[PDB]
Amino acid sequence: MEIKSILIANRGEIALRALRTIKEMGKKAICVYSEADKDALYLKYADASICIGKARSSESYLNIPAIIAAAEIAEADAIFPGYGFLSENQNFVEICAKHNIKFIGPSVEAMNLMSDKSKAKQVMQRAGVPVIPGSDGALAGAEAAKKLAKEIGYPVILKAAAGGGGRGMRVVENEKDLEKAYWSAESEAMTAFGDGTMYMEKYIQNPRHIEVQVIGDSFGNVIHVGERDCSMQRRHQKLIEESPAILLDEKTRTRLHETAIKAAKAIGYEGAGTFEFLVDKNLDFYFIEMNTRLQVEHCVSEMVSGIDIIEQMIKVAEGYALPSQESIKLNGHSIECRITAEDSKTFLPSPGKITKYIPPAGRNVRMESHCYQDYSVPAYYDSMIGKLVVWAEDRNKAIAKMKVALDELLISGIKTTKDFHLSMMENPDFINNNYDTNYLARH
Amino acid sequence: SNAMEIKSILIANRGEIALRALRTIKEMGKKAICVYSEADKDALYLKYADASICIGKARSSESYLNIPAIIAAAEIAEADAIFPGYGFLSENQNFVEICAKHNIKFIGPSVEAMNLMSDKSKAKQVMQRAGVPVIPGSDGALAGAEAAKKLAKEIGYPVILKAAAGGGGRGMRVVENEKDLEKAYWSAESEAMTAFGDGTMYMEKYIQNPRHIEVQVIGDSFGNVIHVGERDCSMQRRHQKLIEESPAILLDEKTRTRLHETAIKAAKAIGYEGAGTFEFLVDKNLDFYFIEMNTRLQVEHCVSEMVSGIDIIEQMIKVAEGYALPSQESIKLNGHSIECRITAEDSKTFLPSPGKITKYIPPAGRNVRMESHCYQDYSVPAYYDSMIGKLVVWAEDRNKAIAKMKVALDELLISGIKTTKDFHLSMMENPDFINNNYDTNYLARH
Ligand SMILES: Nc1ncnc2c1ncn2[C@@H]1O[C@H](COP(=O)(O)OP(=O)(O)NP(=O)(O)O)[C@@H](O)[C@H]1O
Ligand SMILES: Nc1ncnc2c1ncn2[C@@H]1O[C@H](COP(=O)(O)OP(=O)(O)NP(=O)(O)O)[C@@H](O)[C@H]1O
Ligand SMILES: C[As](C)(=O)[O-]
Ligand SMILES: C[As](C)(=O)[O-]
Ligand SMILES: [Ca+2]
Ligand SMILES: [Ca+2]
Ligand SMILES: [Ca+2]
Ligand SMILES: [Ca+2]
Repeated sequence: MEIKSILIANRGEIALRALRTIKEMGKKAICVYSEADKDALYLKYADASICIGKARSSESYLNIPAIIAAAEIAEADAIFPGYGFLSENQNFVEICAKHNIKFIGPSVEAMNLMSDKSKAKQVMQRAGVPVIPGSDGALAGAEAAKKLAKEIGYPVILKAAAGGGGRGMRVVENEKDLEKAYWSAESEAMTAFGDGTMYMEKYIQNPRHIEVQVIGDSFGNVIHVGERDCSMQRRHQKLIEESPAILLDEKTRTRLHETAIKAAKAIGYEGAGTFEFLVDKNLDFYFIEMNTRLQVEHCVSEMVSGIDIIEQMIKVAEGYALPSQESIKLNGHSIECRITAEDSKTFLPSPGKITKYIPPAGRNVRMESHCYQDYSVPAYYDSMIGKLVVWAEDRNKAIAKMKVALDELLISGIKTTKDFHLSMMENPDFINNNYDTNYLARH
Repeated sequence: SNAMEIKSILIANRGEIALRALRTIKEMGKKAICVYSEADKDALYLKYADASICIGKARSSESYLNIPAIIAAAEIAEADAIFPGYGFLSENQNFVEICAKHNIKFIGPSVEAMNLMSDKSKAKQVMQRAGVPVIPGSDGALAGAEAAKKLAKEIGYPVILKAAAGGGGRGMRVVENEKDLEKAYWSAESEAMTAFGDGTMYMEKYIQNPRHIEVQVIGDSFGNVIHVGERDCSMQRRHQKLIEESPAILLDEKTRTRLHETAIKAAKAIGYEGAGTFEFLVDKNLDFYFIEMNTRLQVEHCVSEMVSGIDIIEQMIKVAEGYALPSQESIKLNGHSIECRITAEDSKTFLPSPGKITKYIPPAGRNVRMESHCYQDYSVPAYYDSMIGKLVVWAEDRNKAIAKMKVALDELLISGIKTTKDFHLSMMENPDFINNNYDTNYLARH
């Protein structure tokens, strides 16, 4: 069921990333833009570009009728959602199907199983996947939370079932703080996502965050493309990602891959997706959630595996079979550094016009960016400049390679996190892999 | 070996190769020292260097060819080794000996091995004694115009006259008939005198519609020699390379295996240390013949890097420090790689287009390498070297690499000067290229 033309329902670096793969496969790449993004670089490269609305950028790109009408006028027979925006919108996936447009991504059934994080955990217990101890499904309210927290033991973390981007979570150390924390997370979740359902889990001290990339196809096969360590986090936001996660010994790594493949087959998962785990000092691992879409840091997995994940997403959507797991060879080490237009100490946005742009290059350096000299970055809305990705034979060489690349990135007119990443590459804790999700919080 | 450890390297070169060398040197943790003439003060790699020495007056590319200035730069910067790149001093035997005199490691082969292969007519003789096939021709240099006449009849027309000290494609004349021979001999002999100070000519049979295939080798100080596969560089304009690729799909595995073993045998026969390239021509029956060896890194090395996973310059440096190369068995050749040379010349006429680059946006993406030192606002002196950069892609097979080249080329946006981008885009769409029906003369009959 060949796809001939694909509309990219997204913007920024992922639009350009997708465009490149789409055009290499000989398919047509259709782009959309709000009036704010009319200077976007990939608009120059696309087979057609459709203006989909007002520069309330967040808005227009979420305007389902506009995206649909663009697919139809442009005669796209498929939509690639990327990440953010409409990629996890169940209503969009259904609507696409009603217009006989192929959503590249999983079925609504699977997306629905994992969309509420407390239920997702129950679905995983049924599949025999380890989860953090906590509430069994959602909390009835602040008084069920008090009861539960005493049984589990403090500290605990309250989490929004409908939560994302680290919003709607509160770590609670003593019972005397609980009620306040509950209602603070409830309010934030209510306003942010329209759903204030909370669940509770044990708060793991200094966990490593480790995720497994899978892709599933229409025949029930599911492969893994290795695991990524995303522990270097500021305020629960990922700054630096790596594959493989060297913390893991071979045996644990195999357990984790197998666990993730099993979870995917259990829910009928098709397309690209990621299972996130927390790993404690025991090297015990716990499922915390599944992302039902491609993620920002997928490039790290591409450089160790030699797979084009977006190409596989497209082939799976066309009815093709994935390659055998035995053909996937993971090699060497890959690091990604997110370059954003923020001050490297405060992480406060730094919008403005780029007056000089000289991106790094070289063997096994991949700068994923839609930016260029004279481009204006609207940092309030997407401070992302680009992802700097390197690959080497081992971790030390990847770190040395990343530092040379970062040094070669020349950007004027705005501040960037470049200096944050450079000082991280030189930080003995980073070099020695002695850190965790709260490392930045205590430095 | 630990006493032979290199801490600091001076790059006696300019342009894209200075930048390419700089990156590898700094990733290894050694100091990269750059040099520049006054016309190159705006060069991008001078901002990335640990130190930069101005070595003289621009106009004369002489400053890069000024040995005292280069040695003085190395000594003021406390460089313990010099990386020569290609062109310039990379094949200057006197500069090599001078380096050893000042206790500076020259990253490249010994003066002996370089001397053995430097006269192209004598090199063929060395290859024959090593049991390497060569093209029938003169046995050493021709005595002169009359010896050429007699010999061309023996070996049969057409023949090609070649300057023993030749390079760049200068000092060569194809001769199809005896009537043209004498005039051709003198035209080439005098060009060769002007260009090289040596007029020595040799002769070989002119292969019709040849494919140009070369093998990349690296040798170490232990006598180990590895290959990094072979490259097809057949798409030439006036004997100049424009597009290179690896592997050469023209070949079957048995011929590929024989060509690899021949290159390995040749390098051992001459005790070759460092990166080097063996050049062959391949005729209609898939027989191959040595035409020359390049005792240095070449421009198109990146193609072999992408199919093999080897940083060739990194290996060069390890070799200079006394390390052993990896085993042949550990070298895995995979997929397919293509390189397009982007130059500041009109895509139709190939006439230089000097000027300021007012817009520069390079391609990128998975398995795409733009090797370039240019940037927006840079001025390209195309009269002096018109290289903007090399665009190199890799993919799982040839057709996929060609489709990737087209997308990468489409995304290369340059303004203010003309480039060969359109030449390359039209080659990627040319059915003869896709079908692998071309040769060194294809562009000439089109
Ligand atoms: N039970 C836990 N114990 C310790 N740390 C946790 C726990 N749960 C979450 N965290 C931390 O909070 C981060 C994010 O949690 P997560 O469940 O992924 O929420 P989120 O808001 O969906 N994340 P995201 O939308 O992808 O940015 C994790 O990466 C951990 O660093
Ligand atoms: N015997 C031959 N028969 C047919 N073509 C030949 C022959 N010898 C050389 N050529 C052609 O001329 C090109 C260059 O020959 P070469 O001997 O490498 O001279 P050159 O000036 O040293 N090369 P270079 O300096 O590296 O650009 C070859 O690639 C062939 O296209
Ligand atoms: C993005 As959600 C917490 O509704 O799966
Ligand atoms: C001196 As020579 C013909 O080997 O470049
Ligand atoms: Ca999430
Ligand atoms: Ca998460
Ligand atoms: Ca030559
Ligand atoms: Ca040659």
